[PDB]
Amino acid sequence: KLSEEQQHIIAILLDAHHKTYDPTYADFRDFRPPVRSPLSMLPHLADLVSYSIQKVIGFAKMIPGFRDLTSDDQIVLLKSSAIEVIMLRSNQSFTMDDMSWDCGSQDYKYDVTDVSKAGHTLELIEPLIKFQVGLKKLNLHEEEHVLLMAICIVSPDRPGVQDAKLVEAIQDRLSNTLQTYIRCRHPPPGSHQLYAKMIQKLADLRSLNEEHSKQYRSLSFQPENSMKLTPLVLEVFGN
Amino acid sequence: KNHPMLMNLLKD
Ligand SMILES: CCC(O)(CC)COc1c(C)cc([Si](C)(C)c2cc(C)c(OC[C@@H](O)CCC(=O)O)c(C)c2)cc1C
Repeated sequence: KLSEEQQHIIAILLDAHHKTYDPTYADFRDFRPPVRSPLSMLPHLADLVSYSIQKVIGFAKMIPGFRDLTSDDQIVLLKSSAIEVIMLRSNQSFTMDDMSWDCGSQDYKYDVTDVSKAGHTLELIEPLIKFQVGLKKLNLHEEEHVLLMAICIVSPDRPGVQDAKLVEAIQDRLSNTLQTYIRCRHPPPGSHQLYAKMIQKLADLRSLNEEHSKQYRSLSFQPENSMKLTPLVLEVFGN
Repeated sequence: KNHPMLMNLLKD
């Protein structure tokens, strides 16, 4: 069923994730502290998001084939996908108890009001929670989770991509691996239904990306807000 | 634009 190459890819992506997602959340103590300013949570959550961008870059570099892309295409894929992979990877800390992101302590536990205290409105947050709930209900194995993140990043339809055919070839291999993994665990029609819902999630992420971009542009236009961001966030999310 | 920070993180 799963070929040696497909097992290889999954092993590599699982290891990449283990090396770039820290489930102890130990580094959160190095951020500017959460304060519960109208945007009182923006220092803390800008540091968290900027840290997460760094981890997404570290994950992306280990995706088989990502190295074969030009530096230009690597940059455009990361710039376009960073926000989506952040939304996807944050689902590992999301909890269905109170619809919040629980990072090991009450100080580092974030609800809808915390996200609104970083500047976003329910225009973004309501669909983001709906997204997190629906992804949680898929009950993905870690193997599917890491494949979805990689498929998310290596998408040939990102604006700016120069070698779309190469990007597509890389993504096709990942997509074939994920489809085969699903088939190994689930007979039809459940296999097709599950893959279909994972594809819908990637489409949802594009809409969330667009809405985040709109709200980020309006927020970062005020210098009193940009002042609270990090240099890495300004570079990656700007432009 | 250029992206020296992202590029630097890509070259690690
Ligand atoms: C600063 C620009 C701005 O637009 C604000 C002007 C950012 O807005 C936000 C956006 C887009 C998303 C979120 Si969130 C989906 C609730 C989220 C994100 C992360 C990274 C996170 O960390 C968990 C793991 O990811 C650990 C780190 C890792 O990934 O290794 C958690 C628990 C939640 C929150 C804000 C504030």
